[PDB]
Amino acid sequence: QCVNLRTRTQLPPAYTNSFTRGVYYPDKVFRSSVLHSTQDLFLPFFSNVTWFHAKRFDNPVLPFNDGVYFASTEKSNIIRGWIFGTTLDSKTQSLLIVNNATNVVIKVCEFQFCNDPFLDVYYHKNNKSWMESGVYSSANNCTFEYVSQPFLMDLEGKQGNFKNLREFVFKNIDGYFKIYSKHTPINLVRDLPQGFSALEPLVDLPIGINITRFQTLLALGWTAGAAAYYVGYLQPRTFLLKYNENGTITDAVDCAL
Amino acid sequence: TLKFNGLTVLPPLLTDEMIAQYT
Amino acid sequence: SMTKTSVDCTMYICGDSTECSNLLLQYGSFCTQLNRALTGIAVEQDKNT
Amino acid sequence: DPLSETKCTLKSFTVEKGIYQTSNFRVQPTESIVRFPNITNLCPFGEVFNATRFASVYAWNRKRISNCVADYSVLYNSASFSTFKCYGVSPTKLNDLCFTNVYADSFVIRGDEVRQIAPGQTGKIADYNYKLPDDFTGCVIAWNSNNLDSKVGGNYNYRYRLFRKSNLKPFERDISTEIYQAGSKPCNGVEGFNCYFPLQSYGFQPTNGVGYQPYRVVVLSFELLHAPATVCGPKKSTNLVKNKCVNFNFNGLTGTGVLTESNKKFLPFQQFGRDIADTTDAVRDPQTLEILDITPCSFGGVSVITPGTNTSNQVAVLYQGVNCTEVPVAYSTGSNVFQTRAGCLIGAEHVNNSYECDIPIGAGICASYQT
Amino acid sequence: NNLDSKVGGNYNYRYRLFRKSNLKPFERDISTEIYQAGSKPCNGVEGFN
Ligand SMILES: *[C@@H]1O[C@H](CO)[C@@H](O[C@@H]2O[C@H](CO)[C@@H](O[C@H]3O[C@H](CO)[C@@H](O)[C@H](O)[C@@H]3O)[C@H](O)[C@H]2NC(C)=O)[C@H](O)[C@H]1NC(C)=O
Ligand SMILES: *[C@@H]1O[C@H](CO)[C@@H](O[C@@H]2O[C@H](CO)[C@@H](O)[C@H](O)[C@H]2NC(C)=O)[C@H](O)[C@H]1NC(C)=O
Ligand SMILES: *[C@@H]1O[C@H](CO)[C@@H](O[C@@H]2O[C@H](CO)[C@@H](O)[C@H](O)[C@H]2NC(C)=O)[C@H](O)[C@H]1NC(C)=O
Ligand SMILES: *[C@@H]1O[C@H](CO)[C@@H](O[C@@H]2O[C@H](CO)[C@@H](O)[C@H](O)[C@H]2NC(C)=O)[C@H](O)[C@H]1NC(C)=O
Ligand SMILES: *[C@@H]1O[C@H](CO)[C@@H](O[C@@H]2O[C@H](CO)[C@@H](O)[C@H](O)[C@H]2NC(C)=O)[C@H](O)[C@H]1NC(C)=O
Ligand SMILES: *[C@@H]1O[C@H](CO)[C@@H](O[C@@H]2O[C@H](CO)[C@@H](O)[C@H](O)[C@H]2NC(C)=O)[C@H](O)[C@H]1NC(C)=O
Ligand SMILES: *[C@@H]1O[C@H](CO)[C@@H](O)[C@H](O)[C@H]1NC(C)=O
Ligand SMILES: *[C@@H]1O[C@H](CO)[C@@H](O)[C@H](O)[C@H]1NC(C)=O
Ligand SMILES: *[C@@H]1O[C@H](CO)[C@@H](O)[C@H](O)[C@H]1NC(C)=O
Ligand SMILES: *[C@@H]1O[C@H](CO)[C@@H](O)[C@H](O)[C@H]1NC(C)=O
Ligand SMILES: *[C@@H]1O[C@H](CO)[C@@H](O)[C@H](O)[C@H]1NC(C)=O
Repeated sequence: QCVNLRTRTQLPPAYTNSFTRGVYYPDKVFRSSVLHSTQDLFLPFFSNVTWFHAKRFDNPVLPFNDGVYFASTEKSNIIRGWIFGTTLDSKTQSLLIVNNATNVVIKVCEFQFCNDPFLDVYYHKNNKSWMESGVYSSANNCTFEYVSQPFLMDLEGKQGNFKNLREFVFKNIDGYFKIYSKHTPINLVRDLPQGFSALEPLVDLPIGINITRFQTLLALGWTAGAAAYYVGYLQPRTFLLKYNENGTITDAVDCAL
Repeated sequence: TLKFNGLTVLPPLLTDEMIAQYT
Repeated sequence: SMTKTSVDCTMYICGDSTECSNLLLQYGSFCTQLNRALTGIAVEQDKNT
Repeated sequence: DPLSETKCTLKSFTVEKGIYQTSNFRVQPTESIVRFPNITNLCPFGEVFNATRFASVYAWNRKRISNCVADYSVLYNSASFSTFKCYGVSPTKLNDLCFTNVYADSFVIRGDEVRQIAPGQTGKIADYNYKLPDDFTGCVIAWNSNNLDSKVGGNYNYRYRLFRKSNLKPFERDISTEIYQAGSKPCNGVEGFNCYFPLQSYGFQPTNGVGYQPYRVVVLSFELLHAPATVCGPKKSTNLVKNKCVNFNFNGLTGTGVLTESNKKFLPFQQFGRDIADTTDAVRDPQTLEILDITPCSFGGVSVITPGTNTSNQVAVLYQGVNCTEVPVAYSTGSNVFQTRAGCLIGAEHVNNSYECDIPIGAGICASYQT
Repeated sequence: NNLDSKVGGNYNYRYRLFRKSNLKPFERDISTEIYQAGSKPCNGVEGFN
């Protein structure tokens, strides 16, 4: 059911510096005390990445090209899910990821969407806090379901008074789509942080579909919280990675920097 | 500051204590 | 003197496989030639010392 | 004997004094071991083959399947199917096989029509509602169900599609109830001469002749090997063995080594340990989570020490860097055995008296022939 | 065809459709014994599967 709002005209997108951010464990292999090099799609260090921030509301569509670093410094969980597909009309399958207060659903039915689809915090409609339907009409060719518990839950440190950064890498390769992530506390007004921490693989899914575009789903004549989200596109390069005595990636260098 | 695949390292006839002794 | 080294030429080339080891027999004496080359060095490390 | 193993390798009958290299020693794997993930989320076979009610064949069901394990042991091994035929696998091999998309079609027919569910057939069920393609590479499971679906008045709930303008395509389904025209005349309203309603309902009665009696069909259709695998047969696993050399497999990490318990702690997502060389040095157990050091099965040169054949035919053997405790797997009778920085030395005596070096054994040791 | 073939079927020529495995080089099997495609053992001249 479309609740259209063409309210904000397309604007000139902000850029911000991604420092030494968005490195992830290449494979499920422990290597320790060691300076291993590797080839995979990584975020180029120091690159400018597109900066968006939620009368502070941001909701654009944008393309996808092999892989993405998504990240958000946010308070009170306004951000919640993702659409990925190649046409977004039901000619093609398009996978959905939605999270609520706890649960995730992942679904690959050929959803027919909207120009401007989203879910807000459900009220009225069918009834308070409704099923994650509102983005689309048709399920009937539901090729896939999967579901999980806490995909993006809170961390305390006295009630999350800071903005706590949540980082996600989205990748499709060889018919596996894959996620890797981290959450951490920091005290910074408007940038993605200078500093270093690794994204571990969170989930994997044999979806096997062409994927080309994506859109963030964030909740709300209407009022809501407001914070930043960043998109950077991964690139085919070579890294040297330092794994500590405990076999965690503790520092990285980007050979082409 | 200092076996695999059929590759092997063989020990010296003059062990470091014998080298320490000749020296 | 440097570290003495010695190699099982079958275990390097054809490690845990008869199937490869047959295809290696076609080349004949080369593995023993390599072994001698390494056994020569290895005697000379004791000799130098 | 080891002396002949020199004479052979040196290609000589008399041999001069010295230490001589022969074939390498290498411990053989005590057994094969197979470690795989527990058989877990099984496929919906109880809802497919054990669903209380079936469809009619005209309106044949298509239960799509994904994200599960396809153990058939509670399937083929049970006598409850009078007609399970596979058409492109041994039905034994299914547990050791994998499938891409899966679609369980479920419906009821006459027993004398079950034959028409096999590929490349004719008769009203093949011709007008269900028709398998001539290269069908699924499997077909059917059974007499007289005692489940027959009715004393005839079970007219189940029904076939008797009339059709033309004979249909593989995996076409028709929900039309429009009136068939058996003549050249056009048909209008609901009924008339050579107007026919195109369905008919089965007289499945428990008294029916065998063949006539109702039969339940499940077609395990699957279209294969064009997308990433999301359903598979169960990868059977086996007890863990330790402190012995073995051919191992962990989750398709096939290899060989002595397995030992590791002190390394892996963060929850990891399963393998790799060295500076990027060679595999440790692995997690996929059932009973703990980390294991892979140590490649003990191996090293066999070197035969000898006085010249022009002097004596008594000899000794060095296993280079092997601990004596590993040699017995092979002169493993022992009797004269000594363990050294160089390896395990077999066939010789130790003497505290430091003679001058004679034959070098390495790592501070030499050997000689004396009273 | 002109020497060996007859209009209703010269079935005097036979091959083998099933076997315990793949025969070794220059091996000849004269066997006629009933093959077991099914799990069931099958004494006698015939049986289901
Ligand atoms: C449909 O559902 C039936 C009920 O679950 C199921 O019957 C079950 O069959 C199994 C295997 O034949 C039995 O398991 C036991 O088999 C013997 C005893 O007969 C024991 O030696 C074994 O250890 C094992 O416990 C179940 O007892 C039996 N269940 C009952 C109570 O009937 C059918 O097999 C199912 N069919 C399909 C197609 O799913
Ligand atoms: C969060 O989302 C989950 C997943 O969709 C919701 O769980 C479903 O809730 C309905 C109604 O109770 C059930 O019919 C489904 O079967 C549930 N799914 C599963 C997998 O159990 C949950 O209700 C949502 N919670 C909130 C607070 O929105
Ligand atoms: C969504 O439904 C359509 C139509 O049923 C599917 O398209 C079929 O795909 C199969 C497999 O490649 C082909 O054999 C058919 O010829 C296709 N039919 C049509 C009308 O295009 C499509 O695959 C479905 N997608 C998902 C994800 O289930
Ligand atoms: C690797 O991780 C271990 C475990 O977190 C660290 O060992 C801990 O060290 C702290 C501080 O001395 C102690 O409070 C803990 O008792 C230790 N844990 C254990 C299990 O003994 C270790 O310091 C880490 N190493 C590095 C280089 O970061
Ligand atoms: C594989 O299955 C076994 C059970 O069959 C699981 O191991 C059990 O773990 C619990 C909790 O420690 C014990 O009470 C049981 O005795 C264990 N069972 C056995 C047979 O040892 C194990 O968790 C399963 N594999 C995985 C990866 O979860
Ligand atoms: C050969 O291996 C044995 C073990 O099989 C070693 O014996 C161990 O030696 C240490 C140190 O004295 C003791 O703590 C252990 O209790 C011993 N184990 C056993 C099973 O006796 C032996 O030291 C090894 N020798 C060489 C030369 O490597
Ligand atoms: C970064 O953005 C600036 C605009 O502020 C642009 O001039 C520059 O070319 C960009 N560099 C890269 C590597 O994207
Ligand atoms: C809202 O109504 C639906 C039926 O439309 C019902 O299943 C659900 O439990 C209701 N939710 C609440 C919170 O009352
Ligand atoms: C989508 O997939 C098809 C088939 O694999 C391919 O031909 C086409 O180029 C793809 N399109 C894009 C935009 O990647
Ligand atoms: C070799 O053996 C012969 C007996 O066949 C013996 O007479 C001779 O002394 C030996 N020569 C050497 C070089 O030891
Ligand atoms: C030789 O001396 C060592 C001590 O250096 C002693 O341990 C060993 O038992 C002695 N061997 C004999 C045979 O007396």
